[PDB]
Amino acid sequence: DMYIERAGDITWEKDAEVTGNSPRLDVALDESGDFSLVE
Amino acid sequence: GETTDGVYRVMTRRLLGSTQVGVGVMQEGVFHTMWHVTKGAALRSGEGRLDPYWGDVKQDLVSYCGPWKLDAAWDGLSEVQLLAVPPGERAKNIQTLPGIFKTKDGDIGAVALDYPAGTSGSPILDKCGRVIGLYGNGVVIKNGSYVSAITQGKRE
Ligand SMILES: O=C(Nc1ccc2c(c1)CNC2)c1cc(Cl)ccc1-n1cncn1
Repeated sequence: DMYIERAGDITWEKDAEVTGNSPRLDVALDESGDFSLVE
Repeated sequence: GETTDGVYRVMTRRLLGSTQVGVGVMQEGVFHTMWHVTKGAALRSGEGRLDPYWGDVKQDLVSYCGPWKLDAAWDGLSEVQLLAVPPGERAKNIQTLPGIFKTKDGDIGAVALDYPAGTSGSPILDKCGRVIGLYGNGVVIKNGSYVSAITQGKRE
């Protein structure tokens, strides 16, 4: 049996660690909700 | 039980110890998470019980106690914040500019941040604090890293 525990408020935080890139990927989504790369 | 708005960890005692299987958002008395986290199973909140209300395997989303309430959308150009809630670790905001998943049915935003599978359901936010989608469903690029889609439901 699964359960839930509070982890915090949903708020935007200024001065947060800015990381990560913005790639443009060609993808397909199947009937099982799984993404895949198209090339 | 506890229905206060906020981000929650989805835990299980089925495996060894207590294992975090995912994360979810509580908003307007409805718990929102990804389908692959719970598989549509009932959840527990202290003594209370949360029953599934709506779900879909293709969208990879499920709502508890009521219909999906999250309807904010990415604007196509601004930076967003992933409010990542990792297993055994404190909730943490990571600002990023999302990329694009191009599909046969249109374009979806995509955050390129790598987190453990138990982080699935962590909400992606806009500058107003509104939940624009959930992190946890995407693809594994040539690098071995994970790039998640910004998965958003539909508000009836
Ligand atoms: O497993 C993940 N996501 C997922 C799992 C099962 C299903 C779906 C998505 C949608 N249809 C069922 C995952 C999630 C995160 Cl946050 C980081 C990595 C991840 N992965 C690593 N390998 C592969 N996915």
